[PDB]
Amino acid sequence: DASELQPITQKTSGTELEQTILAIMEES
Amino acid sequence: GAKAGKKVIVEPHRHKGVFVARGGKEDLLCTANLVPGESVYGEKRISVETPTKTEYRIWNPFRSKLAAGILGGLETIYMKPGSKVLYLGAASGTSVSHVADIVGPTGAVYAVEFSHRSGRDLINMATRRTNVIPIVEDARKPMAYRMLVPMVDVIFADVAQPDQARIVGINARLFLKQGGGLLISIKASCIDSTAPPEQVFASEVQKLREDKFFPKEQLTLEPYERDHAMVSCVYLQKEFEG
Amino acid sequence: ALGLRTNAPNADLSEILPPEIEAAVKAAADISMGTEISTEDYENIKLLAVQVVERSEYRRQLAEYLQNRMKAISPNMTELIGALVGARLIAHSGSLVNLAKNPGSTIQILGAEKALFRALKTKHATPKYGIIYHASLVGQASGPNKGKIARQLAAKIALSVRTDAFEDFPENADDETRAAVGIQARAKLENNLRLLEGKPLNKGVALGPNGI
Amino acid sequence: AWVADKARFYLERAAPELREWEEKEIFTKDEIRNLVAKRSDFEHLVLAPGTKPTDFLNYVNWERSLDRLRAKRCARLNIRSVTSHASQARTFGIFERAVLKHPGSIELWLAYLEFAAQVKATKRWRRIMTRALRLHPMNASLWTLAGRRAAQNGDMQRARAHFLRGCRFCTREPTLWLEYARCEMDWLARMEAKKPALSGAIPIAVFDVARKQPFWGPAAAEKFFDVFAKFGHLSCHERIISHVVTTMQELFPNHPCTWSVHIRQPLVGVDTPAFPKALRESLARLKAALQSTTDRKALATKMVAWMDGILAIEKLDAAIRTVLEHTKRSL
Amino acid sequence: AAWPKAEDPALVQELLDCVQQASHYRQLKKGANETTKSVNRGTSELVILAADTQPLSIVLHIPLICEEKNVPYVYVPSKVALGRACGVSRAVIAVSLTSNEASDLNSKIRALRDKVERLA
Amino acid sequence: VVNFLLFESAVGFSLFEVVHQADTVGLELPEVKDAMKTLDKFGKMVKLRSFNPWTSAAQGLEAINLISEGIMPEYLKSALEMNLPQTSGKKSKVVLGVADKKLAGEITAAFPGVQCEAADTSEVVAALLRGIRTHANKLHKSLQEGDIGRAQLGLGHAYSRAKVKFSVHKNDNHIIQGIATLDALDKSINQGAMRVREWYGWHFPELIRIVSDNITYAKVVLAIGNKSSLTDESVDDLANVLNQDQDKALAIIQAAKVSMGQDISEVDLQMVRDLASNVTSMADYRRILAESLDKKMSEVAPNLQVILGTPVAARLIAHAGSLTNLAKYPASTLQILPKVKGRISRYLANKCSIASRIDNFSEKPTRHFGEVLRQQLEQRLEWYAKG
RNA sequence: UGCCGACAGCGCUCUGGGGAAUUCAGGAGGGGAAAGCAGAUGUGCCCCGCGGCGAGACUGGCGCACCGCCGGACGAGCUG
Repeated sequence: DASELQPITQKTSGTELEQTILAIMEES
Repeated sequence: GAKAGKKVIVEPHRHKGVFVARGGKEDLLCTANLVPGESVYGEKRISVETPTKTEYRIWNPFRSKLAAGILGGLETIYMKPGSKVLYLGAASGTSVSHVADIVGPTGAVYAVEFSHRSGRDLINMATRRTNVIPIVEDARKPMAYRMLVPMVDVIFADVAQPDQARIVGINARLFLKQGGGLLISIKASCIDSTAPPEQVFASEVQKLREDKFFPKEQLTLEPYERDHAMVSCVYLQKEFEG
Repeated sequence: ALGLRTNAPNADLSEILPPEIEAAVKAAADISMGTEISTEDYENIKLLAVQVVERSEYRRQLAEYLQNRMKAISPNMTELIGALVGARLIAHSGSLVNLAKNPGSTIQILGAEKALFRALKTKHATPKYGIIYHASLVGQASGPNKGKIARQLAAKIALSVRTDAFEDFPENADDETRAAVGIQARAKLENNLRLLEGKPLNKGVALGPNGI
Repeated sequence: AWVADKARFYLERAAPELREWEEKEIFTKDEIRNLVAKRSDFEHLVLAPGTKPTDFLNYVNWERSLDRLRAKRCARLNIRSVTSHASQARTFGIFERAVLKHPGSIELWLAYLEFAAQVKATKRWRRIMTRALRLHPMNASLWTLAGRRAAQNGDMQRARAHFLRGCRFCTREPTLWLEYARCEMDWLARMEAKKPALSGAIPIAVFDVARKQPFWGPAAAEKFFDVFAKFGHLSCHERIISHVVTTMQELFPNHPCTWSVHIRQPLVGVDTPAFPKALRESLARLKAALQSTTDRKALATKMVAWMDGILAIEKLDAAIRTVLEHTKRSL
Repeated sequence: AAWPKAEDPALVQELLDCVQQASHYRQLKKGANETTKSVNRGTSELVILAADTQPLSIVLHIPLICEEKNVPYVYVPSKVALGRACGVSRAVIAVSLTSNEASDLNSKIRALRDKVERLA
Repeated sequence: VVNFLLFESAVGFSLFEVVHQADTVGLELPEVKDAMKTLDKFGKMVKLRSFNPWTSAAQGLEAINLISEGIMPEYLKSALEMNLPQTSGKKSKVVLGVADKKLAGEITAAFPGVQCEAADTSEVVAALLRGIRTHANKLHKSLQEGDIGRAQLGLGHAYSRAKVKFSVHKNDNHIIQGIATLDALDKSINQGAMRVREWYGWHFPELIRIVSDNITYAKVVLAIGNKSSLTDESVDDLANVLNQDQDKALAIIQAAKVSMGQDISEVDLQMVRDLASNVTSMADYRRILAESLDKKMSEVAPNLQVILGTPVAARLIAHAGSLTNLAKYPASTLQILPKVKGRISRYLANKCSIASRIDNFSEKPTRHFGEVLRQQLEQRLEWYAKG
């Protein structure tokens, strides 16, 4: 499905910012 | 010499844009230069007080094989004033400037060169002339200037390389309009330098026909630069433009 | 005023020209392709600009000077035809008494003497005027109108310049009583211009749809 | 072109609901005559080759007001059978051809999104926002509206998806960074209202990456302080305020914005006896910032703007107001 | 700067050998000014350039004109040895040879310029 | 059976989903070729999926550098995320159309579920891409800002200059046009000099009869006021103008005492000094440009500046057109730009030719080879003095 | 390249031949045009059927360059 935006995960992690926030949310 | 100061006359030649200036005991070829008043390389030039902004440049054959072709009277040189032309082998830019003065402002010519400092002269002229786009790269890998060259209509080629046919073939595969056109020039001594030159030319034209080209003119620029040729073909149709 | 195209966005420009031009210059600076230079050269560039702008201001005040002086030399001529105009005339003349020596049609054919003697040598048509074209009052007409006003204008130019160079005045003489001659000429020739222009056109048999 | 036959298709699409409206007494013969003629003229000029999204919006509002007027007359006539669904669908077809025709009119994009958000096409609105956001990757307005309606509906994870992708793309302006920190702290305030999240380290982290963002400006950090200073009624608000203050004090030491935040720092959750004491403390900070060696005109413009805001806040003492007037006039 | 340098393994030696052939056979211009004049008359068949020179800028400008004319050139590593190969009693940094269209020397030159074209 | 494709452009880069894509058998055919040619048969072929413009000129430039290398930036990768459905190819994959082989290989490395397809192999996506660059301006106009011609123009200029290091060693345009300016303003200085000279001499001719150095003539007329207000050593002026006490100022005073010319009106004197101030300012600008050209010529061509001198060497390079032109020129060409004098002329022509090619082909130029060749011409002057 | 031009010949054409206005019937070319009806069904819901993503967990057998392969069946969460 390319019809929407499924949410992000470490596979589709783009930058350092995404890495930091995904680290925080995985800690959550 | 048709020395400096001789009053002459200029008229159009057959081709759209190029001009022929006759006079006295010696005629020659000129183009209205876009960049005004200024010479490039000590080429001679021509001014007419129009009834300031009206200046032409003499075109040496022996320096520029396109000029050799215009003297050899080509069938159709495909480059209207205001046309998109990929040049190839744009070494130091003289002939390239001539094509620039042909196509004028509403045209554009993409000048590709391999080496550097001939590039320096080319890009100097590219600063000056506002319709020629400098590209200095390896011609064999045209995906590098794939960012720069749009689809164009006319392909100039004057490199002296063994894989020249395949060079201009992939450049035809990449940058030539449906029903495209091209002029290339060929030296026997750099394609294969023991054979008879006519046979070498037939080998090269058969190559281009294998590159799906339609060979549609050939001439041999005979009293001007021995055992070369200019060859004119059309990209993927029997007629030229559309 | 613009520094470098580096200094494009922070330069102030509207003092010399309106925007919708001086925004497009900032756009052209941003996506321009002129080559990068040094401030050691931009010093020389800007100082040459200083040269030429002082030169242009010099020409401007020079023209203002010459306007004052033309008002001084010939009130009829400057009130009639233009200060720079009479400046061209005196320039060809050599002196004011020199110009007042010449008859009026010759005044009309000052300057263009190359064309004049071309025509006179080959029995071509003769050229129609001189510096009078770039004079103002002929500017408003059309063709034959332009020619006729040029001739009559020249006659009054002759009269007025002889007036300015030969009418003595008690030196408690105002500029307007000195130039009333030329003002007379200006009014009368303006009415001449409007009448010759408003020559009624030529009527015709107006048809119906049957031509009727 | 082929406009006659394409419009023949679309008017044949429009036929049967109008047949229903004529067998109803809701609209008469001349009215429906006028309607079909207008719709034909509309759809013709719509499908004209030389075209413009303004006239597209004209047809849009025309069909919308049609659905409205027919609903009003139906309610006045006490009819229940007729719906609005075919009108919605033909409106959608108008929009669909509009967006395939012009991929360049963001205003018309937002018009489509507003019409969908009003008429309750949830998943459709999500997918259309998806398409247009792929089409224009350079409007923080679009990114913010996406993440904002997601944060409004409550899908905070999808809000994070939209906002995080927008932060990944748009990197010349800090505006969506401001709004993302805004919605993150607003979600945190929503958590505190329904009362990691106990730490609330996400605005800290987004400031950490903003510190090396390409738009990295001192005034940008000042606006970051301003949006952080909004809604100071939280748990770690003093924590993040201290962090941003020490960060910009470490990086821009003598900046007039750093002095402005050194002035306006302890007024996080002020509005009461705690107001004038912090006012006097910040006034001591302000006098120190005034006497310190910074760009005094810049700092004075900052403080006169913020003090005009303070004067816009009512409910103060006249002596305090007059000494603000004096310290404002003395700049 | 002089990136189309000739490699050692006797390639330079066949070069100097053919230089000896053409120097006897009068198909030769010697010295950089002669090289420029020959290539700007277009008679040049090939030109050899020394790299052992007090500053190399001379045999850097000469490749600009041969690039402007599309005729080959090659960097010998020894101006002294090239001058000795020509038989000058003097070191030469630039030697060019033209075409005479009835020989087998031209076949030799065709081979040599094929070699330098494969070098480039 | 392809799904999407990327496209690289001077204004940006995009991707497109092909719907009713092209025959793979039918590719030599006339009708398929004319269908490819006409826009009216190709918009049904290709639909726009998404578009991405450049942020800055350096950004698109580095993008060109990257793609010419074959490697990619993370923001095009971000577009690939932003328009690609996430997967790996454990059951299903996605076909992407890519031109360059390195580029396609790297995208397949970066994403497991994608089969990127390089057109070098694929005649299919090559033909698609050629239709793309065929109508590459008319699938963008509604969303394209401005145009593509000037974009390609500036971008190609910058890419050429980046790869060639253009501005870091081209300055001769400034050099020769500065020379042209100096000659133009110098002759204009001469004309202003003679004009205001005779023009003030109408009022006072003894200033011509005693005074040469027309710039000093201009200084003394801007300082002179009128004919009657003269004193010798008034304030800070004639001491550094000229000899002040016993040589010149007294002679000027007695010339104004024996003076005979027409007294001038005040506004006319104002005109006179306006002209003289203009003359002095442009002569001052000449000396500024003289120092500037000495500095710039020292910076760009030191060997010529020492072997000939900056004014004449700059004359020669301006008549040449460019330092590259000078280098291109042969020796007798440099002649064109007894017998011993012509022999020396040829010799110096050789030597300045060599100095020219040296300065044109050193990265950051030096001075010492010009110095040693200056010594060579000095000892050659000595050698010809020995005769 | 100026007019004028007899017979004697050749060329076309002949409801004479020009010139201009003007109606119409055709032609051929050039420039511009997003020029795009490949199968056209309102939204929202959940449920079924089926499909992909997808955390995680396994397992079979092979592997004399030994460094790795290839295959099955379960599966939280997401989606059409």
